[PDB]
Amino acid sequence: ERPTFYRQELNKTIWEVPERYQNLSPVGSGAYGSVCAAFDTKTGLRVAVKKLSRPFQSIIHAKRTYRELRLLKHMKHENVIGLLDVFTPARSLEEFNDVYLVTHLMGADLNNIVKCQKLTDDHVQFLIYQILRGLKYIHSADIIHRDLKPSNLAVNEDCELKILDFGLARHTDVATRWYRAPEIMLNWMHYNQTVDIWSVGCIMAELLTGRTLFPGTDHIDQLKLILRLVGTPGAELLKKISSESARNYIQSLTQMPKMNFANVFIGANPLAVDLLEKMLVLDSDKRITAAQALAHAYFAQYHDPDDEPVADPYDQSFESRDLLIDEWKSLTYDEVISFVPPPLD
Ligand SMILES: Nc1ccccc1Nc1ccc(C(=O)c2ccccc2)cc1
Ligand SMILES: CCCCCCCCO[C@@H]1O[C@H](CO)[C@@H](O)[C@H](O)[C@H]1O
Ligand SMILES: CCCCCCCCO[C@@H]1O[C@H](CO)[C@@H](O)[C@H](O)[C@H]1O
Repeated sequence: ERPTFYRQELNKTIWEVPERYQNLSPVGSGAYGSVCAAFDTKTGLRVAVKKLSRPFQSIIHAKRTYRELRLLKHMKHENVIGLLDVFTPARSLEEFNDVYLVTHLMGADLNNIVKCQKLTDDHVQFLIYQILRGLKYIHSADIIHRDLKPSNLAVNEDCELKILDFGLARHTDVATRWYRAPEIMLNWMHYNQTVDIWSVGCIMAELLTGRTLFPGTDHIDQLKLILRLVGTPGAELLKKISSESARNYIQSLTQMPKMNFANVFIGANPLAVDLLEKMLVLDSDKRITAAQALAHAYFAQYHDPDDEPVADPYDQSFESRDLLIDEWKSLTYDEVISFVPPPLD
């Protein structure tokens, strides 16, 4: 049953993977692990293999490992990262120290294919459609991404797109704040799912114009540039702000009106402009949802209400728990062992 493993060293780190994975080649890394391209001899497809970095170093790393594995085991949608395989070279819990995750290799992300460049209107429709199709699914399981940015959006040669949990922050050969909802930067501590729609708006704008929509130098500059486009908060939004200091500061600003978006995005498909107007609203309760956005006329050539599925319910109850490092490790180990690969279809 247990496959036979082999060892090699890659960028000062040891990789121990089953023989089925061949021609490991680094493609990059992030805060939580390093990623290699490989050939999967079982399917004949190319895969991405992520080795998590120091998965059980602290209580927080351990819980973060468990969270990532539990999440990735639940995602089963064409526009969301899915797990082909999860393995460890350990034969038992006592020696369990390394965790590797496997997904379909995409080969690029939207940090790249922007090229700092204009994409055509039809390419924008298709890419933003797939993003929203993925988010409808994610949001239906009451998961909010919260950190959407071009690097989270993996794209293959067919322009097929998947949302990653974490992309490559470094590529073996773009500020995150640029894509953040204003409520995130104000530390609201309670979020709507439409925090992610804000980010989509930012990405859609950039693809249509070739320019970063709000290239702030910091969170304060970021908000300054946002208010410039969308205007200062209205009385209706103001009613909903409990924070006295946030309210007092906002009300003390030289008040500004919402710009005419048609003027800002001159030349763009008016349907795209209309959709941008419905994503980029300060008040998160008035932003369009992923489900509503799919049914916007902009996506008429793609929208299929019978092929935009929702997710099985997802149990996030472990988030409220405070466990020992060996308990998170053991729970993660149980998840490695219970893993059922998808069919080769
Ligand atoms: N997050 C995670 C979880 C489990 C396994 C892997 C990952 N992470 C990635 C998945 C796919 C890719 C790419 O296909 C890619 C993107 C940009 C450039 C080259 C290739 C990159 C990272
Ligand atoms: C599979 C697609 C859904 C992915 C949902 C989780 C995306 C990552 O979630 C991010 O994790 C970070 C580190 O833990 C946190 O600091 C961020 O607040 C959070 O947005
Ligand atoms: C310059 C600062 C203005 C930013 C105002 C952001 C308002 C975001 O919108 C708020 O989102 C909350 C969820 O986080 C909801 O609870 C509120 O009902 C909603 O109005």
